[PDB]
Amino acid sequence: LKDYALEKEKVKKFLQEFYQDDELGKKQFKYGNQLVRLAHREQVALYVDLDDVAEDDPELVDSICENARRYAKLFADAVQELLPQYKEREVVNKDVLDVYIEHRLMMEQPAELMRRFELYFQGPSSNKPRVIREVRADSVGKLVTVRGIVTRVSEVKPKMVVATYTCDQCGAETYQPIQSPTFMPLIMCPSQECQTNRSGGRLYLQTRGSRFIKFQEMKMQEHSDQVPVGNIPRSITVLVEGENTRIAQPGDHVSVTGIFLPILRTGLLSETYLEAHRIVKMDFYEKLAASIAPEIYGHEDVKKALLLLLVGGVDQSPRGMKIRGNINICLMGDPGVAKSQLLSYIDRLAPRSQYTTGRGSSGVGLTAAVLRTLEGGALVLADQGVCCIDEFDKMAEADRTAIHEVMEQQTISIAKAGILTTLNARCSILAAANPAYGRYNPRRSLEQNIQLPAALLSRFDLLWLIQDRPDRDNDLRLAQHITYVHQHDMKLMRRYIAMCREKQPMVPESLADYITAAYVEMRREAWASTYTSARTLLAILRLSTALARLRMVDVVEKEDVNEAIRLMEMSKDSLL
Amino acid sequence: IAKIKKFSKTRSKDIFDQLAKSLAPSIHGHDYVKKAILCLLLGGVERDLENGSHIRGDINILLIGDPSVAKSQLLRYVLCTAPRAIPTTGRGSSGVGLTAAVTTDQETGERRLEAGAMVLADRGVVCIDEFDKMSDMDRTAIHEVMEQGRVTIAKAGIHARLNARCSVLAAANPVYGRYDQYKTPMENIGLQDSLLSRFDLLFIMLDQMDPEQDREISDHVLRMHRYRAPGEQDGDAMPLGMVSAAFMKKYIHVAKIIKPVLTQESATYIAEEYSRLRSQDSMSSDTARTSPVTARTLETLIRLATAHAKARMSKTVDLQDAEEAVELVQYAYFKK
Ligand SMILES: Nc1ncnc2c1ncn2[C@@H]1O[C@H](COP(=O)(O)OP(=O)(O)NP(=O)(O)O)[C@@H](O)[C@H]1O
Ligand SMILES: [Mg+2]
Ligand SMILES: [Zn+2]
Repeated sequence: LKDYALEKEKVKKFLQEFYQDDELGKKQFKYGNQLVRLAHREQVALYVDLDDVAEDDPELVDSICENARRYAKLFADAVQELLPQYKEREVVNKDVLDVYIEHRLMMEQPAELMRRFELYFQGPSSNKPRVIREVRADSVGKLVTVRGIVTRVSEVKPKMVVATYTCDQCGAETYQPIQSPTFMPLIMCPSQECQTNRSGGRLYLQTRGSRFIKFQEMKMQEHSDQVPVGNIPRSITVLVEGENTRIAQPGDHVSVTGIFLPILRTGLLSETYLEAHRIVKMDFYEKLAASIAPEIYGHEDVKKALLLLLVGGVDQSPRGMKIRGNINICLMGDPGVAKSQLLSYIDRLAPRSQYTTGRGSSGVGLTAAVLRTLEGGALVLADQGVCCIDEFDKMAEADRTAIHEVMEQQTISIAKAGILTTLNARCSILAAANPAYGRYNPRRSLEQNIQLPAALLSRFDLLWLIQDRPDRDNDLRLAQHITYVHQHDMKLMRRYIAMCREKQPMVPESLADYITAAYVEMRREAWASTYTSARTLLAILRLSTALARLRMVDVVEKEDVNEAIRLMEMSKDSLL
Repeated sequence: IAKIKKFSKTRSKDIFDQLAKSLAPSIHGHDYVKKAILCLLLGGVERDLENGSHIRGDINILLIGDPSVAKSQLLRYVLCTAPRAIPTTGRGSSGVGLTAAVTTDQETGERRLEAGAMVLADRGVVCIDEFDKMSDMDRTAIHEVMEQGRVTIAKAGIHARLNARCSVLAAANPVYGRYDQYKTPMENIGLQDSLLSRFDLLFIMLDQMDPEQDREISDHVLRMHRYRAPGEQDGDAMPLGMVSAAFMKKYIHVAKIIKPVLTQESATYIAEEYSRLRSQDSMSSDTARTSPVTARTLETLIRLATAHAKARMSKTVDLQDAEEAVELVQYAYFKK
């Protein structure tokens, strides 16, 4: 084996002499600068990069990659020995734990207690990432790189590093460094005075003196497309500690550098985990309307309705007499009609959204669920956005009541263990439904065709029947497009809706009077020709205010009401 | 390799017709069904779009008919002459058994998933006999698998999207047991119109009692019952416990690599013919058809033409392939 003293001096030489042609080629010696910041307590963790080491000594890099734990300890001791040379300044007292250390120094006048920094390796660029299936037992103890998806994360917990006790009789203190996942505490004083006199003094543990570190537990899983044919995906446990905590999130793609090790017992076969050293994450109105689903011919005003669904209205909030701004709409489709393309286009387009289907498949439902913590739910995962329901007509009573509760309160409840937990569901709803049998029949009402109950079905601001039928030129055009596809700016739109949705336009009393006259005349025609109700008025308000938000204007105007009126009026024509 | 090369190079006859004729020699008749089953064995091809969407390459087939018309035997034959094939019956299986079930490991003590029938058939075929006797709750499980080739599971601490890419071949019997001539196809068939829209082709089979046909059928059956294997002697009984089959397996196995491509003429033909077919369907009525014709018909035509080109090992999809494909679907949809 190597002489680790010689290796220590080599590591010191690297820290003392290396410059990356750094600070725009001024050769300011990056690690020397870092040691100054560390000495003056400006910074806690230090990521040493193995590509830098490779410039001087590739054999050292190879030495590190196998049995990495030795070199972790070695580099940490080297940094502690060199730190006073880069100090020039006295640091202000800022921590109770360090106030105890200061008192200890004042009274005196192990190193692990004082070592307030963290040292980690950034993997060499030679090492391509392995999949969770290729980290076999020949890699125990070696530095590895892995790629996958996060599934679960715990809260941050305090992990014990060194314990500090005080003695009732002799007034001394004792220390106990911790390394294994468990330990056994001290009881009676080992100091010479107490021992020689057998005076029996007891030891009291001090949470004001002992040292703790931030600790968090995580799980990571294989990508589905990487799994070989006819197999179930696997998972690996990752332990996060120190300044690496709170980076990762559930459902997020990550690449992790770490050491692969076996778990300590308390048989010859043992479980393993990955010790993390670094975590890396992987006019305007007509133009925007024409930008929605250009693959689909016609349906000009339906695209504008979906645009305003994405833009939204305003929450009025007059002292609890609430009117909400979220638009909600529903599409009734004939069998096999083009609605799937439009639906998926809005799903793809929207910056925050989710999709589900009403049949109640083997996966998790519309609401959250429990496993052995709470998780999931399409209604939950779309929150500051829009959620889309497919084949709505096949929903169950549980689904209908869940949608009803979301429409009223925009929140849900699921019982973890009998406790009445409750959970945010702030999103807008988009529904897709199909008639009970065959094509829609114009001789019968929409309730008779689609057969959802009228109470919740009438919640939607707009209802559209997507009916279509053969024609030679249109079918030929469609076939030409599909066969052509088989043979051979969203950023601006997102920024536009980002800036324009800052507006919350009001209405003046003149517009309220105008709306009053228009609404009563509309209801007169509605009963003379009924479906009209207060919901209709609030829908008009929502769509007109949404259009006012689409403009860069601080108030609604006559044209906004007129546009909303023709949109709600003409929607009936789709049913006939 | 040389045998398959010289055989395909001959080009004297339509090879696909010879291979289809030679399928399942014991079973007499049913030409179009044999041709469709051969297309299921060869398969289409996948394609992906720059928006992240993709086109399904595998084919699904359904058979409906009277008693004693050899529906079950065709399923038991495909199961023996295809790689990675699985059997299932409607009354004997559960949705959990079809997808995945939680298991307690006795070696480690841990809880983990175990694959069901449709997962094990990944990149293969699954045969469902007696399909009309399933509870609808199981059909809800089958829906996601047949549409998207994936199955979503949320059990034993795992939330996962498993792979279950497979072709479904299914058989059923009509309502009232014997098919009724005085009722429409949609009345005789017991299934929901939503589910019936997922299969690529649906065939109806009937025991038409013509003496002219009974003559050859009965003769063929009786010839089959007098055979004895050459390795067996005159009076023995067994203990309890045209293309050759070997060449057929090898030719199909090589043909599964070719990945042929569309041509402008075939695309033009399919588009024009689909428009013509749509106009004819618009004129026609539900009293004369099994189901409506839509974009799924174009996908079916493309898959079938691709498979026929694949059988030729011609790198192009040709006019001959498109013409064959449209004739097949025309027979399936527009015959009484
Ligand atoms: N054309 C045929 N060629 C060979 N055998 C045939 C033919 N037609 C019927 N059979 C016989 O029919 C018998 C029953 O076959 P089977 O596949 O069960 O029919 P089926 O249509 O599935 N009827 P069922 O299972 O009651 O719905 C077999 O023993 C075959 O020998
Ligand atoms: Mg049978
Ligand atoms: Zn003491």
